Amino acid sequence: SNTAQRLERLRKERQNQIKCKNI
Amino acid sequence: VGSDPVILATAGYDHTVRFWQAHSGICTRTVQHQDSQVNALEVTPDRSMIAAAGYQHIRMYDLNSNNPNPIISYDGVNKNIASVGFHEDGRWMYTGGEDCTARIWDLRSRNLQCQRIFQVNAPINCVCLHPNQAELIVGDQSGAIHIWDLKTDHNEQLIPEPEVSITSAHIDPDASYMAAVNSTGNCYVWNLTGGIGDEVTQLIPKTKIPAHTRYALQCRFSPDSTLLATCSADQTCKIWRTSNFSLMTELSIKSGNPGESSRGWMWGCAFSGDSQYIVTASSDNLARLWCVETGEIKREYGGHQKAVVCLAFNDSVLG
Repeated sequence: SNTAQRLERLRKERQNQIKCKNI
Repeated sequence: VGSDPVILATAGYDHTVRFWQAHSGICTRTVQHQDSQVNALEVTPDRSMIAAAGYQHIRMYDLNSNNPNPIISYDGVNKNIASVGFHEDGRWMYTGGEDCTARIWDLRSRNLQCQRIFQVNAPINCVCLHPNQAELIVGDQSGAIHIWDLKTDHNEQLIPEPEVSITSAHIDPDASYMAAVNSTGNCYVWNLTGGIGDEVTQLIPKTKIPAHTRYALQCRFSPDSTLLATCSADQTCKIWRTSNFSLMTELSIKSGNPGESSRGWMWGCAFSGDSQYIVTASSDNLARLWCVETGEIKREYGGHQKAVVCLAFNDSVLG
């Protein structure tokens, strides 16, 4: 399944992604 | 880390912000700044974080912790941010942008709304807060000087010479004079407000200092108000006195050979609390530390791999 791989990548990336505040 | 009475950092085109200390010239922390170049950076008056402004974003970096990422980033403008700065107590941040605007920001996560906008028909080159944190001088690319007081909503416009773009401006902390330089080396010095009572903001042109045949990039006073350093595109930095406005000292990075052909300009400079040792940021992929009296360099920091166009040097109030 390719959507499962995309979901796993987006899940792992999102945790690292949000660490800062944008005003 | 920034747990020290004195700190200093440089930034340039190598996509890094270097921090170090004038002990041996060794870097402590190298913060990652990418996808844009740093126009200017400034430390917060509470000495908790730094703020570097470049190309539509202002990125704040924590000094207490060990973080290489821009914890707080500001967006919304469309062009470069030439200069930034904060209120003496860390209440509002004044950002002059490249496009047309000089605005203020609110540093509290609440609906305070003390932010205003000043719009001129010319791209801004420099902003300078008044030492009383009430007025603010704007210098744009049309030789016009907009002294705008935060008390009222009207701003005066002064043009020493049109058709030439001014590059910087500064006011000594003792509020004795007000200097500015343009893109041909001229350095006009108007007398600033003498009416501390109700902010009359009277201006009379004292003198003009003809120097810097090439472009003049930045001029800065001294915290003791006894010196004034100005850097030019001719690889020179001249420090003048405040008594007769003569040439006190001159420093240069020229090697004296015709084989280099202006290998680097002197972009920025700063004084110390004692008004004795100054730091200069050249385009030679390194920064230097000089003494205002002996002339020769005192130290050199060469950890950068590209040009260096901006630097911050903060020290203790004692000095």
